[PDB]
Amino acid sequence: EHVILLNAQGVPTGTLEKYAAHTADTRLHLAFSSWLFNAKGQLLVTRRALSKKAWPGVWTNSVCGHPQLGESNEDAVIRRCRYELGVEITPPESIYPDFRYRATDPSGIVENEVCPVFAARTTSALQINDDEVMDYQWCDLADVLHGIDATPWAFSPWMVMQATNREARKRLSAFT
Ligand SMILES: CN(C)CCOP(=O)(O)OP(=O)(O)O
Ligand SMILES: [Mg+2]
Ligand SMILES: [Mn+2]
Repeated sequence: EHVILLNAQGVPTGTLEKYAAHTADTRLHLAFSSWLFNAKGQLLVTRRALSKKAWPGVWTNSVCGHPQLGESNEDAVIRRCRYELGVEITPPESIYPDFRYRATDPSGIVENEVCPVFAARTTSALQINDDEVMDYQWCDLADVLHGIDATPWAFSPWMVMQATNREARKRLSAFT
């Protein structure tokens, strides 16, 4: 696996091996986030495994990852859902296409990402890959946005920043 590197204008400049790309000074690169919802409209919140290099053991939105050369964002969403969660989904929908953030984890690993955000509904049962996910919960969207506004440090920085965008929050609601 790799990440697709980008310049300040969002123009691909090459690739780097995924694990090696995330450091104390992570170069800007291509990622996605997806918010997964069940038939009942409940959001899937996941706790990343303790083995993840960046933000291990951290509560976060359903599935995030890094698109590869030649892959659309939406196919990246699909592949990681199957890979991390064992689960089929409806076509991912755009929720926040221009999200970009940079952040430092407790051990000082930076994420530096142009990170389009998607939403989808699950269409099969989860089958959890515990190399990726250590814990999950189905819940009410509004409950999660209240935890986020009250205790942001309890969640991943990209989750909080995503959910705190006025329009992104309004689209996630409408989605449910
Ligand atoms: C929002 N960022 C973190 C994009 C995806 O992050 P992960 O750390 O889940 O990446 P991957 O599943 O590719 O290891
Ligand atoms: Mg992931
Ligand atoms: Mn990254």
